[PDB]
Order: sequence, then C-alpha cells, then structure tokens
Amino acid sequence: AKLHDYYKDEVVKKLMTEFNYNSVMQVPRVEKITLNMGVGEAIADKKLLDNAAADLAAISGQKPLITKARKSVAGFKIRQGYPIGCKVTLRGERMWEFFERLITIAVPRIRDFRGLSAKSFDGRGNYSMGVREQIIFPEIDYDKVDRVRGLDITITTTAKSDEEGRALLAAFDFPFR
Amino acid sequence: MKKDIHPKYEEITASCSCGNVMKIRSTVGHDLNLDVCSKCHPFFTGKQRDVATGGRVDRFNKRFN
RNA sequence: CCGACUUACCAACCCGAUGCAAACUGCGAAUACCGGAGAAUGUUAUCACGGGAGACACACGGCGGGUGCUAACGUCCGUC
RNA sequence: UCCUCCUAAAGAGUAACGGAGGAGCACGAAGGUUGGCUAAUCCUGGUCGGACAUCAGGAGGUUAGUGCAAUGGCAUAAGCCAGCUUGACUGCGAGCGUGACGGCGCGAGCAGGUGCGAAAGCAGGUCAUAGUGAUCCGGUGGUUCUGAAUGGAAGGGCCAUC
RNA sequence: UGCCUGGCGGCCGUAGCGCGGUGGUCCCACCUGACCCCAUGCCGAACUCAGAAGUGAAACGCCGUAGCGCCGAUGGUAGUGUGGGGUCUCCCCAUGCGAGAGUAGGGAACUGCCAGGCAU
RNA sequence: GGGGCUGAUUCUGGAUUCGACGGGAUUUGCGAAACCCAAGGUGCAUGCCGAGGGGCGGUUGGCCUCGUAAAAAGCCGCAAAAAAUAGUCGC
RNA sequence: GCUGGCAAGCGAAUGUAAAGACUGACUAAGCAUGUAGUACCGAGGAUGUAGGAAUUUCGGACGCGGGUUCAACUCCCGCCAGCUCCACCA
Ligand SMILES: [Mg+2]
Ligand SMILES: [Mg+2]
Ligand SMILES: [Mg+2]
Ligand SMILES: [Mg+2]
Ligand SMILES: [Mg+2]
Ligand SMILES: [Mg+2]
Ligand SMILES: [Mg+2]
Ligand SMILES: [Mg+2]
Ligand SMILES: [Mg+2]
Ligand SMILES: [Mg+2]
Ligand SMILES: [Mg+2]
Ligand SMILES: [Mg+2]
Ligand SMILES: [Mg+2]
Ligand SMILES: [Mg+2]
Ligand SMILES: [Mg+2]
Ligand SMILES: [Mg+2]
Ligand SMILES: [Mg+2]
Ligand SMILES: [Mg+2]
Ligand SMILES: [Mg+2]
Ligand SMILES: [Mg+2]
Ligand SMILES: [Mg+2]
Ligand SMILES: [Mg+2]
Ligand SMILES: [Zn+2]
Repeated sequence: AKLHDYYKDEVVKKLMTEFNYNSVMQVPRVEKITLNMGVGEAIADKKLLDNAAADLAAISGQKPLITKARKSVAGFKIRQGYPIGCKVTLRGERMWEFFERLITIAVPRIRDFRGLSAKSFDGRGNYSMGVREQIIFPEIDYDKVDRVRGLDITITTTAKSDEEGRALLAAFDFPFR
Repeated sequence: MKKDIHPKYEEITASCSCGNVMKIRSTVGHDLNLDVCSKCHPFFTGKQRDVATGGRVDRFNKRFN
C-alpha cells in the first residue's frame, strides 16, 4: 500500500478543491480490483481451466475461484454448473499491491502501448479494461506457457461519477490518452 | 487471508535499464532484472516523433535545378 | 437521378385513452350455508336403535347454465 | 383407474361421447437439523466473446424458481448453497375431516432409543393434491403359540415381507 | 416534565415512493488494523475480535413539499331475495340489501415499554 | 364422410454440407461522409439572372463556363446491335 | 539597374531587382462580401470506421399454427400430403 499511503492525502487535497467537497469521506475512493480469466472454449478439455487457474495464481498470488455457468446458453452448447473461467478479487492491501504492479510494470511486455481508453467507465466510473495477453505481467514468462490468454481487469472504485473516476485515475498517474 | 493454499507473496526486487530498482511484493521468485519500464518508456518520456508526413528523402536536388 | 417526398399500406418498447374473457381478478354484493343469544308458534315435527317395505325409466313450468341453431313437447346439471 | 382448472349458480357436493392438460415416477439425497444467501428481464464498460457465457456497476422487485401437468401457496422463505446425520424410527394415540361400505387422510400428546442446534426447539419423509389393486392361493425369516395317545416333527396361526 | 436517539411491539397502502437540507454534546453508521478464535468453497464484499484519528460523504433519522402511489363520501348506476307482470334469447312495478369505477375531499402516520444522552 | 401407419436414417433431444455462395462480429490502410478544420500559396470567386447539353435528349441546375449571357461538359439514356451458350451428333 | 558620389585596382586580376504599411472604396461584377484574408484544397492544423485479412453459424433432412424446451427434422397437439381400413342391417 505504498502508493496508497503516499497519494491518499495528495489526491484528497486535489479532489476536495477540484469538486468543492466538504468532508474527507466525500472524496472518491477505491473499492476493489477484479480479474477474470474468461476461458470459454474449454468445454472439451478441462486442462485449460487448470492452466487458467495457475496463470492467474501466478499473476496474483491467490487461488482463483472456478466459476460456474448459471444460464446454459445454447449458442455455445453449454450446461449450467460446468466450470467456465476463474475470477480473482483483491481488497485493500492486495488491491494496492497489484495496482502498483499493473501501473509500473505493465509496458515492457506489451506492444503498441499508446495509452488506454478514456471512455472505459460503466456510467459510475468503475474502469473495466482488458488486456490481450498474460505474459505482460512480470511473474509469467513466455517459455513456461503453452496457450495465450488475456484478462478482463476492472478497478472498482467508490467514485460517484465518471469524471470523478477519471480525475481519480489521472491523479493516480494512469496512462490515458 | 486463509491458510497455505495460496503461493508465497514476498517482496522481490526489480531493476530496469534506468534509474529505478523497485522492491514491490510479487510471487515471481527470482529477481526480475527487467527492461524498459513506465518511467522510461517512449510513450511519454522519449521519441514522441511518428510517421506523420516524413516524406521521401530527396536526393535529386543535389545536381542542378 | 441522390429521390423533393407520403405513395386511400404496414409498422418493437414507451405513454394517453376504448372495449372483450368460464378456464383474468388490484376490488366486490343479494341470496345460499355454519355457529352463539332471545321471545312466539308448530300433535317431537329432531336424533339413535330394531321389524317391514317400496324405489335407483321421471316429465313440465320458473330461475343460472353446458350442449343444439340462446331451434325442438330434444338432451344434460342445481333449487322450488 | 387417479390428479389439476372451468362449466359448478360466492359453504360441501353436483352430469354429459363438454371444454383444456397430466399421472402407472425419481431421490440414501431431491429427507431431518443448523448456519448463510436472494432472481427473471433490461441498460452501460470491458481481450478474443458474437442477439448469446465468464466479469464490474445500474433500472426492476418475484414479472424468476418449485424434479414433473395444472390449481392454491412459498421472503420467517416451501426458492439456492455449506457442516453433521438417518425421525424415510418402534408401539400407541385424545380429537376431526371424507366415504353406503371396504376404506383414505390430518393430528396434539405418551413410553423407548436417536439426528441437528450453545439453547429455546425441530424431525413419525419430500410445499400440498396423480405416481396405484380387495380377497383367495402360495414363497421367505422370527415367533411368548397351536402340535388329533405321549416327545418332537409336518402343517396352521401370529409379526415383517414377496 | 418537553428535544431528539436506541431496542421491543401494536397498527401493516391516509402506515409507502420522488424532490428540497439539516442532525454528532449522546446513540448508530462509515472507519483503523488484525498473529489470535473465527471467517471467504478468492479477497475482513458479509460474521467477528481489539478502538475511537476523522466524518455525517453514503446510510439511518428528522422537517416541508399535492409530482406519484393510496384512503375515499353524499347522490346516481349495475345486480338481486320475495310477490305480482310485459312485447319473455330480454325487460317493468311494490319491496328491502344496495356494489365496482369515477367526482367532492383527506393525506407527507399515530401509539406502548424500558434503556441512556440533553434543559429542568 | 370418419379411424390406423408415414412425413425419422433416425426413432436414443444436441449432424460444423469439409467445400462455393448470404450474414455476423475481432485484427489493418484511409477519401469532409471512416473523419473535425481557413492557413501555407496569396487569386480574382461563394452566391446573386445563369445556356441547354457528345450524333440525339436529359439529372438536385449547377458537376462547365463567364462577364452582364452562350458554345453548353464532368454522368445518364440511343448506345456493344461478340448474348447466342457442355459432350455426342448428317450431306 | 541608367545612377548624384568617392575609395583598393585592372586583364596576368569583375556577379547585381526586390517584398516589408494598409491606414481605406474594404477589386470588379448583379448593390454586397475578403485589404492579406476571404472564393479555392492542403498538413497550413490533423484523427478517424467504407472496405482488404483469419473464426463462426445461416442453407437441406419438409408442408405448417404452435408449444416443452438452453435447443430438434428427430417430444407431444392441429393443417395439409402420401399408404391403408370402414362407410353396413333396415
Ligand atoms: Mg352455491
Ligand atoms: Mg327402519
Ligand atoms: Mg331398513
Ligand atoms: Mg342408481
Ligand atoms: Mg338401474
Ligand atoms: Mg318406469
Ligand atoms: Mg331428472
Ligand atoms: Mg327444472
Ligand atoms: Mg333454461
Ligand atoms: Mg326447450
Ligand atoms: Mg328422453
Ligand atoms: Mg362450490
Ligand atoms: Mg433456514
Ligand atoms: Mg446435542
Ligand atoms: Mg410436489
Ligand atoms: Mg380368486
Ligand atoms: Mg403329537
Ligand atoms: Mg412352523
Ligand atoms: Mg447525508
Ligand atoms: Mg350511494
Ligand atoms: Mg362505492
Ligand atoms: Mg371512488
Ligand atoms: Zn526503466
């Protein structure tokens, strides 16, 4: 939580005078960070689920929760209860620890990094953005991986509005356009 | 956090090709000794020039007019 | 020609009105039925048991109906 | 043969070769207890991923779901998960409902021994209603019995069951 | 004795939504961090166990708003139990019972226990 | 005017027609219609009445014009009046 | 540049026109419109969704009102079209 303890007071001071706040609790905050290894085409072989649950564990040290379907969409011929993907959610200390790694060490392994989209807000400004590979993270190398799968990161914040969330992220020095 | 089901998560050093060697916490194990990073990427700290009208290099204008 | 444009045409949700439903009810009567209290009246007319039967082919009208053609001195149900 | 809705006239019941659909099962968990939880649909953002999945937020509140056809119910949830277990026990049973009858169903509580819950308490199957067949004749195991002179046995009766 | 707060109930659609802005001396919430003893079929999102740095920002609660949802008269109408009738697939009269919807209007809840914090 | 069997290559609820031909979405270059602009050049136009157009006639009347209106030419019709069409098959 | 004008010449030693005010009718023309930006498109500023690439279903098991479906031509009704039975006694 190095970035947390360093930037909390600074972003509070900035945002209070920017948005005419009147309390410390009114500043937009950070709730959680979520990431799902959406492995869909894995019905034939379950080994893809294990590979996803190992790659996500390597990316963020935890045990990914193997998610189950709840609708059984016939467009892909699936039945509810079958494992589809795995999600990992981080709160507080782990959230901040993964945030600095996704902020600092995210560029070298990715190509054509000309910034990130500024309109990735779900109305309330929760910043769901996706990456197309896993070797982007320093933990995972390319020699030990067989398949290539991405991530569906989502940094869920307490910001009331999309512009407040954007100001939140800009103060956290995230590479927008 | 639960019991020993999750992998080890300790501080691991990381040194780039510039002046920033971080001590963030990661489960990679061996030290990174990585390459160009956010503080030195050409995205906002160098070589902002692109192919936006460079034009063919003219060598014909070296003999006469 | 892009079609200027509406060519007695059709056109998802959303709202504003207008109707229908035995298998629709956010509501909802009279009557029908049970129980509690009270006077008056009725040859106990009420219930239980025993002896003896008869009978299980009904029809019409009034009322609410299915079926039929809201046709039949047609047929099927409930009350008198 | 049995069940759900209407005709069925606001208690019960009520017919037709009337109008509409199902049942001749499944489950040692799909039961019991405790703890916890709340959708269908639609909108926005996001890597393959698409009218469709797996994610984050919002509109909406049962318009979802009940192992099944329909009706009546379910938020304390009867709807969905997790831990322990077999009350899906034995003998009774005040009372009541429904049938001409054989019958069928609800049921507080008692005795013995259990399961869950710290405890108060709950459990005599499954949200309820279809999932079913009298008697005779025989089969299987036990029997506090009967044993045609005696002692057994054969056989019969009794209990469970085919 | 009057202010508001907390807990348990009665009353469960005039008792509920939308809008305006207040509440902290008390109580509640947000929150700090967490090896315990507990917890996530991943994370203190929920249970919790150690507390008061800050805030009433979200909640919670309070005061007015007629934009809604609702409660809804009188009168009238439909229906009908009895008796008596017509032109009888339906209707009339003498009688009592008299709906539903829609008008006039009402309305921004009352109320019982303790448990404290307030002036008295 | 009424019953029974077929409308199944599967009866047993999950065929990529393997392919060409519609349609979707993902990863690439660009053309004010896949872009939003007057700034370098510093010329004589936006629009204002526009003339009837290849051999013939014509399009929102301006894609072609200029001096005070006329030839109109960048497209469309006449027009390209090679569309006469597998293999075998008589003098 | 002819040049008013002098310094360092002449043969062994001689090229040679330029964009900075626009104050104003704010050229004309059909009055207007721009006095260096308008009429003009272009990098003089730029930043965007037509079509070229690879993955999928859609056809074809039908003539069709539906319905159970996550879903089928393959499951249960009714609309037709084929095979077959009866349509008889007074
Ligand atoms: Mg009745
Ligand atoms: Mg008698
Ligand atoms: Mg008798
Ligand atoms: Mg009889
Ligand atoms: Mg008889
Ligand atoms: Mg008779
Ligand atoms: Mg009779
Ligand atoms: Mg009668
Ligand atoms: Mg009649
Ligand atoms: Mg008659
Ligand atoms: Mg007769
Ligand atoms: Mg009845
Ligand atoms: Mg419970
Ligand atoms: Mg115990
Ligand atoms: Mg049931
Ligand atoms: Mg017999
Ligand atoms: Mg003997
Ligand atoms: Mg024996
Ligand atoms: Mg507030
Ligand atoms: Mg009245
Ligand atoms: Mg009324
Ligand atoms: Mg009213
Ligand atoms: Zn670096």
